[PDB]
Amino acid sequence: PLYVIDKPITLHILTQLRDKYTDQINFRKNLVRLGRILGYEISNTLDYEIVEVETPLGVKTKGVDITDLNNIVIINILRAAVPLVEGLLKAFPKARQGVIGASRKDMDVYIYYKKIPDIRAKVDNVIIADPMIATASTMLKVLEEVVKANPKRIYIVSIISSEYGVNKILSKYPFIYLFTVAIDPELNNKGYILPGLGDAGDRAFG
Amino acid sequence: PLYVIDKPITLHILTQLRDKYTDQINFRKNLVRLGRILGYEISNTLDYEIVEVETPLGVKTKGVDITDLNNIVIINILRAAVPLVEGLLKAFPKARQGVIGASRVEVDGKEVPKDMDVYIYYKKIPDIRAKVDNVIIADPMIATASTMLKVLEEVVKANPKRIYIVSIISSEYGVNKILSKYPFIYLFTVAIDPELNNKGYILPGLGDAGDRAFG
Amino acid sequence: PLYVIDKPITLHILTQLRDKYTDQINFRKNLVRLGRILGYEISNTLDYEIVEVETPLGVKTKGVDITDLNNIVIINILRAAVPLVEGLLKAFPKARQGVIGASRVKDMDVYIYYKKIPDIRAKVDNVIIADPMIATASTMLKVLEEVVKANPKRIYIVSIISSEYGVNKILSKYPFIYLFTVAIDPELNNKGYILPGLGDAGDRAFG
Amino acid sequence: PLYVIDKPITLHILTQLRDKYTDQINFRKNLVRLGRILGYEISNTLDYEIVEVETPLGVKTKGVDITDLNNIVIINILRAAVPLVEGLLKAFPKARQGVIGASRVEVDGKEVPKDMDVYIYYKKIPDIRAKVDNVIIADPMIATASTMLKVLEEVVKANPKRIYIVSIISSEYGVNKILSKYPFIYLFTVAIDPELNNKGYILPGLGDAGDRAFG
Ligand SMILES: Nc1nc2c(ncn2[C@@H]2O[C@H](COP(=O)(O)OP(=O)(O)OP(=O)(O)O)[C@@H](O)[C@H]2O)c(=O)[nH]1
Ligand SMILES: Nc1nc2c(ncn2[C@@H]2O[C@H](COP(=O)(O)OP(=O)(O)OP(=O)(O)O)[C@@H](O)[C@H]2O)c(=O)[nH]1
Ligand SMILES: Nc1nc2c(ncn2[C@@H]2O[C@H](COP(=O)(O)OP(=O)(O)OP(=O)(O)O)[C@@H](O)[C@H]2O)c(=O)[nH]1
Ligand SMILES: Nc1nc2c(ncn2[C@@H]2O[C@H](COP(=O)(O)OP(=O)(O)OP(=O)(O)O)[C@@H](O)[C@H]2O)c(=O)[nH]1
Ligand SMILES: O=P(O)(O)OC[C@H]1O[C@H](OP(=O)(O)OP(=O)(O)O)[C@H](O)[C@@H]1O
Ligand SMILES: O=P(O)(O)OC[C@H]1O[C@H](OP(=O)(O)OP(=O)(O)O)[C@H](O)[C@@H]1O
Ligand SMILES: O=P(O)(O)OC[C@H]1O[C@H](O)[C@H](O)[C@@H]1O
Ligand SMILES: O=P(O)(O)OC[C@H]1O[C@H](O)[C@H](O)[C@@H]1O
Ligand SMILES: O=P(O)(O)OC[C@H]1O[C@H](O)[C@H](O)[C@@H]1O
Ligand SMILES: [Mg+2]
Ligand SMILES: [Mg+2]
Ligand SMILES: [Mg+2]
Ligand SMILES: [Mg+2]
Repeated sequence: PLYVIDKPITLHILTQLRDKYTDQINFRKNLVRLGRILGYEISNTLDYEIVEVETPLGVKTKGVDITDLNNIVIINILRAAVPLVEGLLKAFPKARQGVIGASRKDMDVYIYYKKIPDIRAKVDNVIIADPMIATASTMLKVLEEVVKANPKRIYIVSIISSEYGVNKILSKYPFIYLFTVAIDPELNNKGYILPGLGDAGDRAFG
Repeated sequence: PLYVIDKPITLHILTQLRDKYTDQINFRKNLVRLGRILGYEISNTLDYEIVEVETPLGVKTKGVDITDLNNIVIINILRAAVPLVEGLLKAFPKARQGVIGASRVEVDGKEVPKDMDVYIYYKKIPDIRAKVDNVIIADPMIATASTMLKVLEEVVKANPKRIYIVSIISSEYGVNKILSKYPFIYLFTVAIDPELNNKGYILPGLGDAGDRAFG
Repeated sequence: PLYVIDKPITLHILTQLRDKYTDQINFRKNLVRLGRILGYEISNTLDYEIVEVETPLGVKTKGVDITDLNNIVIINILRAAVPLVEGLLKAFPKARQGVIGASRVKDMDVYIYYKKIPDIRAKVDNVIIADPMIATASTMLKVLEEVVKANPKRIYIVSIISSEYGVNKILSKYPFIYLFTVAIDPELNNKGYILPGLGDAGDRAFG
Repeated sequence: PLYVIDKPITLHILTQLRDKYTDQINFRKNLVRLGRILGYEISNTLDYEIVEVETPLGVKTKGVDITDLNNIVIINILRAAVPLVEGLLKAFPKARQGVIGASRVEVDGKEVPKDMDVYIYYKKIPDIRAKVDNVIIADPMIATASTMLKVLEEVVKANPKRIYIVSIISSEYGVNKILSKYPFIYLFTVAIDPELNNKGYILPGLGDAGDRAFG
């Protein structure tokens, strides 16, 4: 399923990200802000069980507990992802982290580095983060690795994704929960997202 | 209008708050967490205009600018509200802050107090701009609304563009008691507990947020 | 004893606070920043016992545990103090907070408007009284007059700037107190403001 | 020069880090806490300039401005450092983040490792303005300093104004192996553990910071 989070709050931040006038401090900071907000969206979709707690005045009342918050494995795709993940962790403190290294349309992408914790089959909720999904190659390559682990669920957290990508990804993995703030219409020749926001990695790491 | 924010995330934190076993650190911390989350919600209700920015790649594109984020006066109802306001400020760093030291009078009686001797022992509110500012009144719990209504009497006078109320728990009695006397108010809350008890406390409730968070 | 924290880092932030060009966001934010920084300074002065812990290679070694971090009772001198206490809480999360509103009415003394201080454990709690500006030290002394009655294990005072008049009037009446501050300004006018200071902290912070 | 930051506050956090029973969250969180604390310590050694600002009181006063907070490049030695750098950034927001991915060529019981082979699987480092930038290399642990020296190998031909090393724990062997070759480096650390074992692990140490933090 596709989850486009276009509420005023996120669209407001996205705007500042897109604005070529926002410096690296504010750019990185907004990536963090969206990561936490984005993690709160993902939070509401997770499996939870009904519990009972007694209150100070000695009365019992039903409550909620998002159990799966203990079963999260965030996958950091090297670079631009670091800041976004820094937001996600605000919503998934108990999550373990994996990092991946890969690099280059349609051209195949190769994985050159990868240290991922052990994904508990049928239990874990893997969250693969990367601010931008253009052609969707990077993402799909990481996916191969992830599906092998047979996780309970797989989420993809991005800021902007091209239509080409969303469809590319959801067409081969309809069971994947793809979250994003905006879906931009095109990819020029260089494989860039338009309007997009330029190069996230560069705008944040500086 | 009434805004009950009962998404799994907030209901999850509320549970923690209600849990008598939840210690002081965690109690105070969840009040902050909800304040932040509630500010974000309140943020999506604010007036915004569409602007048009230019991306590094040279093109223009429509965006969003919540202009009213520059126009926010938060009212921190002294004590319990401090952790909650800390939360809100994460969503409204351009907000001015008024502090009101209200204090309720205890009354052990037969029924449930309708209104109580609520006198304000403190009140330093910054200048509110008529027909422009969005005043946000914060207080973790609204029981009989005594306190709340008492403050609204002060804020109203300054005719703000609109008034919000941010609470974690609110009794049915109160919600109605406020939306009746001030119908065009934006009341946000995570849960609406059925009834108030013999001593004006909310049931089930989460205990005395004031004591729980400051000790 | 007097603890003047004038390291480059704090003097750097103070400068921004003093600067008339620093807005409500940045002013309030630096009060928070200094609050946690001074909190760490107070931390280094607290009681702590030596403990033993086993490291991941099954090797036991000595370490440190500032348990007194469990016995903190911070007091808000209403308004300007809130942002300051916010940062201190970053260093004393387990602290119980106290709120207290006062006001004036040459060195005109004071009257207590509001006062809610949690129960202080005699010879156990480390009470920390927060208030960014200590001018004629009256507000401060009036609050002390109550805290001292509770015989806490210790008493700290956390401020950003304080006048020499104040530092001396406070440390002369209660010598055992730990007064922390970033700067000690020279004078104060006929009105009672600290010069050059930074203006009305409460107004610069709250707007 | 060597800067051992062993004040009660940092020794208190280190203890928690060493405590094998310190769960992942708390472990990661303390790495952040120390990163920020250690940064404020570094800020205190940076070149500063006296300035003059204006109080609203119309009056004027001399002040401090560590102008060098604009000339900082942090190199996040990959994995272990993420939490550590995450806090240094709390002290150096105007810093550019360089990122090197180092991986040690393990070895098993033999004798005690004197220097190990390092495999570079990633490198994105901004341009270091010669005679201008203060480069800060971060890595929780320094065992044989193999990794460290490997990185210094590049950060040095760039002649930065100054080079800092931020670590939580470093072995005697390492501190000496680094400062003997790069006498003028500013090496910051909370503790200097005595010996290393046959696998090159610090003792007593605190385990594998990367494994503890990334789980
Ligand atoms: N047990 C424990 N958990 C912690 C601690 N600090 C942070 N956490 C958890 O990590 C999450 C994110 O922590 P931070 O990076 O400090 O983020 P934050 O901006 O303070 O977010 P909030 O804590 O929600 O206000 C929190 O929501 C907590 O659930 C700590 O000292 N102990
Ligand atoms: N201009 C400016 N604004 C700041 C600064 N620090 C914080 N703010 C603003 O104040 C809000 C809340 O700041 P913090 O208390 O640091 O909150 P936070 O936990 O860091 O959360 P974030 O919103 O993710 O940064 C931010 O969303 C900013 O809009 C600062 O140094 N400069
Ligand atoms: N048990 C527990 N302790 C917490 C939690 N969040 C914060 N704390 C404690 O409170 C302190 C400060 O918390 P915050 O208000 O989030 O401050 P912060 O800006 O995140 O600062 P640091 O956590 O030190 O990085 C931490 O150092 C913790 O000791 C939490 O979720 N659980
Ligand atoms: N311009 C701008 N600067 C910011 C903002 N938020 C943070 N900063 C800067 O980034 C630094 C660290 O910010 P954060 O990562 O949020 O750190 P923090 O946990 O909030 O800690 P504090 O800065 O003490 O509040 C600060 O020293 C600020 O100079 C923001 O919204 N705008
Ligand atoms: O809707 P109402 O019936 O007026 O009650 C709500 C208020 O009462 C409690 O404060 P209290 O006066 O007990 O002060 P404290 O929280 O600072 O102890 C509570 O924290 C609210 O502030
Ligand atoms: O001082 P040295 O003897 O060179 O060894 C110490 C290094 O080992 C760890 O990284 P590691 O290569 O194990 O990678 P990881 O921490 O990312 O898992 C640590 O982060 C240091 O970089
Ligand atoms: O493979 P694509 O989806 O086309 O592009 C993905 C990468 O390109 C950008 O650097 C993103 O941040 C990812 O790292
Ligand atoms: O009593 P003084 O030390 O002269 O002045 C103290 C108060 O004046 C300022 O508002 C400070 O913030 C304190 O609240
Ligand atoms: O696998 P690595 O991270 O390279 O080495 C792991 C060990 O190194 C650390 O000192 C701890 O003792 C760990 O056991
Ligand atoms: Mg926190
Ligand atoms: Mg109250
Ligand atoms: Mg490592
Ligand atoms: Mg911040």
